[PDB]
Amino acid sequence: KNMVNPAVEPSMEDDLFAREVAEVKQWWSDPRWRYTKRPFTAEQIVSKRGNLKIEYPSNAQSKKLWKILEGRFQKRDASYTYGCLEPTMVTQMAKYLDTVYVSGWQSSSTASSSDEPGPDLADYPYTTVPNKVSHLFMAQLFHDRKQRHERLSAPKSERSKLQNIDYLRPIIADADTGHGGLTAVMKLTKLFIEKGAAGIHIEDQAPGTGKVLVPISEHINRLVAIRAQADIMGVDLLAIARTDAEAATLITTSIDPRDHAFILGCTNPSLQPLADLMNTAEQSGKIEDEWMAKANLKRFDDAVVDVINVAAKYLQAAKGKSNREARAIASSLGVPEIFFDWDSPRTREGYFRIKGGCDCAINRAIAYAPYADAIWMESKLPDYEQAKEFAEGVHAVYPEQKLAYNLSPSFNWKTAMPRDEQETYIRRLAGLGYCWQFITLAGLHTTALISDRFARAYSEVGMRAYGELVQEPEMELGVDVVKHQKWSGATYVDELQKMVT
Amino acid sequence: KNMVNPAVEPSMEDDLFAREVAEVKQWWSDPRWRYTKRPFTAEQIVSKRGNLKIEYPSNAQSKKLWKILEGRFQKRDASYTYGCLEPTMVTQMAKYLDTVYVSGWQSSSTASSSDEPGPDLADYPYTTVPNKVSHLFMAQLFHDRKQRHERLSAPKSERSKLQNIDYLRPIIADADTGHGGLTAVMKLTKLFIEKGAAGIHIEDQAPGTGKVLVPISEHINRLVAIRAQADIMGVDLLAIARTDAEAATLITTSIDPRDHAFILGCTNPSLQPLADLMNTAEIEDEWMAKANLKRFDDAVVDVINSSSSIRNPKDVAAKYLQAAKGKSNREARAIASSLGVPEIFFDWDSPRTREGYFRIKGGCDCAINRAIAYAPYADAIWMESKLPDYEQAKEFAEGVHAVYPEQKLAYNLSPSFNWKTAMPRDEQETYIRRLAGLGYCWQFITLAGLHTTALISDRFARAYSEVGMRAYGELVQEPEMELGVDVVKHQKWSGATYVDELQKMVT
Amino acid sequence: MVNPAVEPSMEDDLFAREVAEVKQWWSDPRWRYTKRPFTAEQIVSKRGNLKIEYPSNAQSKKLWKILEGRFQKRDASYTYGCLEPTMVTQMAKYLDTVYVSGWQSSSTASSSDEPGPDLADYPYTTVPNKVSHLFMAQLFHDRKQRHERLSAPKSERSKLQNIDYLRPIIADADTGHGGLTAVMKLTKLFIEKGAAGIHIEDQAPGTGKVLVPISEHINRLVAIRAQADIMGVDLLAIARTDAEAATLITTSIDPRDHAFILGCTNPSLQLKRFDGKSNREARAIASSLGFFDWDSPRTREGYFRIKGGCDCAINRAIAYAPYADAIWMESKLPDYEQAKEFAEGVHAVYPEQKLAYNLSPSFNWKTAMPRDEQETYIRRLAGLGYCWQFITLAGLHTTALISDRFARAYSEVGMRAYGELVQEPEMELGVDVVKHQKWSGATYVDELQKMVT
Amino acid sequence: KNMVNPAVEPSMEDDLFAREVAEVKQWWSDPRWRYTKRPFTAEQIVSKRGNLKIEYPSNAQSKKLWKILEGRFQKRDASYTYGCLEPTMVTQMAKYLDTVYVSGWQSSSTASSSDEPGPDLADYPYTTVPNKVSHLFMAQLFHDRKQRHERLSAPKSERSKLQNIDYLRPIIADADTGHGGLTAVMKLTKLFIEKGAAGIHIEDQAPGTGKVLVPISEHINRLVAIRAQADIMGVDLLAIARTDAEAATLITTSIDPRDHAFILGCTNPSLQPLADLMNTAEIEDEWMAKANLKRFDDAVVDVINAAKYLQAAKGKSNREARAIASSLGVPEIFFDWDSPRTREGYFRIKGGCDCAINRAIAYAPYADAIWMESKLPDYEQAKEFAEGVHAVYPEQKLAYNLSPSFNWKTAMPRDEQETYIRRLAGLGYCWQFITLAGLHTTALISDRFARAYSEVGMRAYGELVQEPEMELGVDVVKHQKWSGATYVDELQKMVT
Ligand SMILES: [Mg+2]
Ligand SMILES: [Mg+2]
Ligand SMILES: [Mg+2]
Ligand SMILES: [Mg+2]
Repeated sequence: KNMVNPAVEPSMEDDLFAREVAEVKQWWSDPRWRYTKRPFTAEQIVSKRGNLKIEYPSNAQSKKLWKILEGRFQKRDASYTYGCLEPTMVTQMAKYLDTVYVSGWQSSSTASSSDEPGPDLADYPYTTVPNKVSHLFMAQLFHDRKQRHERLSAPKSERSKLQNIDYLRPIIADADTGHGGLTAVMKLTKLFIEKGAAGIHIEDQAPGTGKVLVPISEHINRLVAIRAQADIMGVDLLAIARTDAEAATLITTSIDPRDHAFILGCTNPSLQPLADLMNTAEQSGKIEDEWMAKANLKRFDDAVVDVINVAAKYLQAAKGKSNREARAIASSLGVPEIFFDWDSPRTREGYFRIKGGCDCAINRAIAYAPYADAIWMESKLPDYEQAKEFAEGVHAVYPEQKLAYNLSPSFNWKTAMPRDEQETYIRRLAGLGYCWQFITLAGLHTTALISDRFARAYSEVGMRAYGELVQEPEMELGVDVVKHQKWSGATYVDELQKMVT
Repeated sequence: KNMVNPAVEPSMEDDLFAREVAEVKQWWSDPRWRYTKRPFTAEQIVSKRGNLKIEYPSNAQSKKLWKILEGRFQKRDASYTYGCLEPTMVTQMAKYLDTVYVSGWQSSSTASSSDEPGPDLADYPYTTVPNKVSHLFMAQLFHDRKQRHERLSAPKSERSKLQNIDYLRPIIADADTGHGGLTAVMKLTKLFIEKGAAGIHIEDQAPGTGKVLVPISEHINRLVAIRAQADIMGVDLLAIARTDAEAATLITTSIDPRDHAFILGCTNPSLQPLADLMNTAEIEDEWMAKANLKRFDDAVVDVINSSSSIRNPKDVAAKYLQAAKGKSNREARAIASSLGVPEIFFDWDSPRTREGYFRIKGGCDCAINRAIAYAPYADAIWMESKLPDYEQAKEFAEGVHAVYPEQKLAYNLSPSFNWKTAMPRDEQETYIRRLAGLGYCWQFITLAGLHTTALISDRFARAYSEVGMRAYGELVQEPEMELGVDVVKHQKWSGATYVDELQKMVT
Repeated sequence: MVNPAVEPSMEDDLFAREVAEVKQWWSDPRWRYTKRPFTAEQIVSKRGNLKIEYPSNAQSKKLWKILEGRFQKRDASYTYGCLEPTMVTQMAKYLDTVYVSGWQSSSTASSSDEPGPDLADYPYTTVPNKVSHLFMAQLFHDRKQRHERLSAPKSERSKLQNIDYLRPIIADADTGHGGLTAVMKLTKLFIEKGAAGIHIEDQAPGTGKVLVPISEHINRLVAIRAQADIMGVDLLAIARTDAEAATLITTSIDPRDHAFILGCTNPSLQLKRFDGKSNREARAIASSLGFFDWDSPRTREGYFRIKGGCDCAINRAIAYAPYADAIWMESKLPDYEQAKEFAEGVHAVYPEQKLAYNLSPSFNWKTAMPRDEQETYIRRLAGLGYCWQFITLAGLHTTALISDRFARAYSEVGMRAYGELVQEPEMELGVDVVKHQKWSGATYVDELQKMVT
Repeated sequence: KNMVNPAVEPSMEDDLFAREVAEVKQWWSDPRWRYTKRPFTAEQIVSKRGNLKIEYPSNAQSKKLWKILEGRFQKRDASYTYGCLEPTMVTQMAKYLDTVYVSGWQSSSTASSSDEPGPDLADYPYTTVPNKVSHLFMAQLFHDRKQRHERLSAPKSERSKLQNIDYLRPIIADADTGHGGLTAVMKLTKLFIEKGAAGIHIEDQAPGTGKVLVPISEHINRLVAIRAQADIMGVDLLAIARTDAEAATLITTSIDPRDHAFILGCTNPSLQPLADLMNTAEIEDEWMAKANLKRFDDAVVDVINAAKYLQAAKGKSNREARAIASSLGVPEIFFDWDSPRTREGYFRIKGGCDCAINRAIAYAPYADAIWMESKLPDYEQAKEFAEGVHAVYPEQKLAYNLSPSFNWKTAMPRDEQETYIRRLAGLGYCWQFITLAGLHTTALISDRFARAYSEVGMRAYGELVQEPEMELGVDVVKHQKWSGATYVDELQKMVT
């Protein structure tokens, strides 16, 4: 029994736990957390920790990101970036952009852990996006080492002629829906932190599925689970809440009364259930359209008003209320019993119909804000006014809440906006409190564009194409990579080699 | 015990082996192998096989590539491609180029299996390059399914308005020096075949090391291990042999008589070994000068022209050269001695480095001797060059073709070259066709993928940092739309419709 | 250098040839119990222009041939969850199938190396990667042994081992790890890594076990088959139902679940089943002949209350059968008569449906049974039609036993423990691993190198 | 231009450098480094570093390991363990053993990163063994967490009925050769540190290749390359030097003077170079006999036929040793090293005890622990090996591989088996390990149980597995709790 020992002596267990809860409570008092709500205590967090404290460089980048985005919000400016594929691209973005985005969409088509690509359905294995974050972070880390060495090796007077690129640009990545239940969310979060992420975003859709939402309660839990995992690991990982309620058409359950005001119901008492009808149509293929119309689906508020045609007094009192207390309000104002069934128009998967929109999205963001360092509302157009509506809507309740914007390529920016305004779109939005903006898929498109250009030219005229469209433009622009050996770290590793010999 | 069974019943083992050995024999009679030397039997091969025979899509692509390269060589045309970084890129390449190249260099800086990058030393883990091959090949396969579906879902009258891309462009990949001994070479070759490589290339350098060479014997075994493993897995993998002898300055050992003509020696009988001196000094370029290093033949001829007499110096010299061409040092020594040439002082041990490497004077003639040595064990050959010299490229081809006239060649359109300062634009354009006439039937820009991606990224982010969203519309989205880039309607391109018709089929 | 991949003039004829081939395939005996809700034409539409053949298919064919002859004789193949290659080379001598456990994987083989209880929150690359691990090892030791046997003279061969290492593998696909697209991606991985058959549960991912409706778990079972078709393989699909012990269900939308959904019966407040008909059809039946509420006792998550048990599980197994090559119902205890009721309930509609059984280690086999009945338990269940049986966690438990046993003894008496507790018994049993170089393939690779030089 | 900035302002670069180089020199003075030669300067090391400082759990386990082995050696005791395979095993070992070993041999047969198995030639991808380290180490961190939670979730008055296992047992693993050049070594060392390793060992073999040695200078370089990598990430990683000299017959080159005493030469002036011969013919064993190969010092004695020679010639560079003879009036000795070279180019060598000791001594200043690969449980040889290195460096930790292949039932009486580890620990062998123990234990139960289960079914699971597991108090028999079910449902409840 020479090698048997306890792992923490029982005479110190209680006394170390105290010492640690005092450190966590004192950590939680830092202004980093002044907008953050934790429905758990330091005691429950520390009692899940083990005896070996791990420190992550993720944390340092979270902090770096937090400093950046606050000066961004306080000055009503914006950091903006785009969706990076791979280390060559990240080394060039670092010269001009202070954040890095890692897209799940680009990852679905370029970076799945199983190599099986496809559309953006978050059906890649969930190591995918974190593994891409590491791919970039380890390349950032490396080029930092390479450059530092080149600088410090030369005389101070001479360093003015050398490049001084900030490669350590903090990374924000897509956690999708969280890839499962709340045990998966914490595990996913754990990978993002182990792999270098400075912040992640998570969205209120259902996984495995118009878009289908989860109840607000389910998404809050997610946001808490992320925070619960960063606490425990001791890190300042930004968490970002995305709502897909603007164009969502379905919801999994009707159990959260915050969601009631938007759930659509059939107002036709003669109609049987849709699912009953669709199944018991046993003989047929490729009728749902008419059950829909003949059911005259409405929000309950609209259904109440339409019966009335008191209305105004109804809307004022009913705002935010469950279905039961909205019926009750109405019939207390002399309104007949309205027929409102929201089971009947359920899909054959069991899902509920919803009418989303900008109002449903403000509701969800405000619900999510105590648990989210930043928010965004996916939208169908790059319309500045809708953006101001949403932002004033959220800032009515929480005027310090940071916001984030997706400058999407799913938009046709020629037929959506004049050139003079494309130029001003980030600056204006920043004025509303969108301190972080990003183009999800630029990496994909830039790459597809020059590969199409060059492979064509190269096919037609050969090595003329490499000189004219690649190697000579590189020179004139001063792109470091044209001197590829020096860029790859050949001089850095040569000095390592000699230091050892 | 009614779950206990043999594997094959002992009464059928000898028979199954005879059938297989027959199949391998018939297979090796295919014209594919008409230039192929196999220093092993079919029985030896089959004895290494198991009871479950596996079939690889790699094989399909190797067969597809072989037929392509055969057509090019005979017409003296060329297939040319470049080093592909990623699936997005590979989907664009597939439109215009019939092959794909996967680079060790690009992989070292963008694709190590450990995510740790660095200069091209082949010190990434050896899963690195095959994993990139699976990366591209699995995307090629997907985009094939997507497009076959969209096409077949439309009626014949409407299919000509639809893209019809060959996404299955065969992949050629870097295997470096094989990453260790012959067993790793076999293990490496096995990963490549499992992940979809049509062909692989391997260099005559020494791993872990002014390039250092391995002896000809050692590199020939690499090339044989490859073939011995493709045989076994029953596939038709192309094995490309690359020699770095044109620029190399060093070699691991002096044991191969085919390298004895290029190995350098000291001709100064007074000097102490360079290693003994360097150790005792705890210069070096100083010892070298006083060492007066030379290939043995030149050392022998310089003795002939310094030795009155020897009354017939030009006739002794000439005769020695013709007789010693391709001979060991020992055999060369005897011949000169048989000719009345005084004993020559020649020490090739004394200039060894502190690592124990021998010096060597490479260059084109050494590269030629190496390629001729590798040729029967290689489906294609190349010689690394220091600049795009057409003439040296022609001297190298003619040297190989003097002995093996039908030996396919490969050329590296290196971006380590300065193409503005090597060649006018009009001659830039003809270069690949010129090289194709000499039988360089496969050509490739190794790092084009890295540089194209670097260039769009440096100029799009700069603009983006400058004029925001106008940059994206100016530089990216509008040009995509004008050029008709399929990726620009990116949901369709990713297969949004293919997967939708997949889940509707199931529900 | 620009070519089209399939000329337009050959597209239709090639599509035609291929649809005819799939139909001639589906007319094979292997598919005589199998319901496909889609056509060959649809399936080919989802294929590309390069056919890939998989070793998986040979193993699926081997497994079918195995279980057919076992079911026809009311016999049984039985195995256990294998952890790891050393173990699989030892199993291969006495057991003809191999099981790969999600439970064992969650605790020892997750792709992220982060362990935890069996909640299927590991990356879905986890279990198919464990199939490859064992399979790649199987194919090796097969090549090693074939060389040794064929290197020797037939006279001396009977004195050599002759193990079937290619023992067909069955693996846990849990719930599918997502919606149907993920199921097909997951199914695609197993077929590529070498699975002979996979199994999949009617639980809900992310979650008193909670159920999915019958229709959702049929789709899982069709997505699987549809991915095997397309890839051209004969993957065996095992449907598992956790109904005997389930208490919740995600939605009420399916009419086949109505017969078991528990409703409230105190009008005062804000539990019993109603009684194969729907509820609207059930009420209409009762008032064609002369109060029931299930939205109230919903959980805070929106789940419906339900009453499981053999009745609920016979309902579900009969729904899945046309879509499944084998059925099993996970039980709380190893109860013969319960196993007789289940088999009888299913065979009363599908006499021919193969069955599977979990000889659970979650059980207490000393308490629940005597040693004589222990020896016959498998044999008896085989009479019922359970043709494939397995101990999920035997691998985990054997490894933990000998490890605790040996690490302890080795800590007390050094190398005496290694000689006494390991080496000496290894030789008395004639364990091939004791000659470790040879076992590892040292002679195989040696001859490989010698053949190259 | 609102997003561009330099990463370190030029005005702070010189100051930050100076302060970090200050931290390294302070760090290098710790007692931990008192035996350690560093052929490079703090300035050279920090010049390779980046701007972002990274802390590794490896470091903590390095420091735990060192503190364990320091005590073992002063006390002339030993830590022992064996080659662990997988997390189920490591949670069981943790109860009774204080270190964990990760084997290349086991990993080649059970854990390659490509899933392609094979005999120990270190020809798997070099991600293989660091990946196994992580496999085990992430398992240790979880069970540590799970058990801390169980214990803290219980009143103090009740904890003594609960387990208290040290799952954070420091891991030592196999770096083989380094898997190539020195850049490969640093990259491989870099992985081990990122993945959890407390220590690693590396060998003087040539990769890709009787055994073939590298020259002494080359392996020293490997060691320095490990330590430099560790000194960049700022970790106390243990570096173990293994020599394979005692059974080695080949070496790659003769360029290193310290190897000269063991390289065999030809003593026959009548013979042509072996390779010259073998080639013309395309007989070796005949040549090897007729060449009469001896190490230089023996061919010199035979010529004399002396004591003053062997006294002066020890560890000298042949060109020196030859002149040593020339000074003592000794005729021209005919020795040729290059003749007996193999067809691959390798030199012949005669290893054995005196070679391993010579190499061990040359490695020690770069090695936190030394060991000589042994094929045989000979106590007397362990003594001679130890006493030799201890003549020069008496405080060198040593390590020892306990043979799994040898027949222990006959090698030694039972009682001497019981004492073997203790007897070696008295020589300085403070860390000891059976490499393949994990493989054999798994192979023993699997054969044993699979047969019984094929024969008597479920009876065999109760009789040979479930009942003994209960009677022994194996925490795994309650598998749900052991997996950490209670730890995770408490996690979830904390959230919701
Ligand atoms: Mg996404
Ligand atoms: Mg390379
Ligand atoms: Mg499971
Ligand atoms: Mg090893």
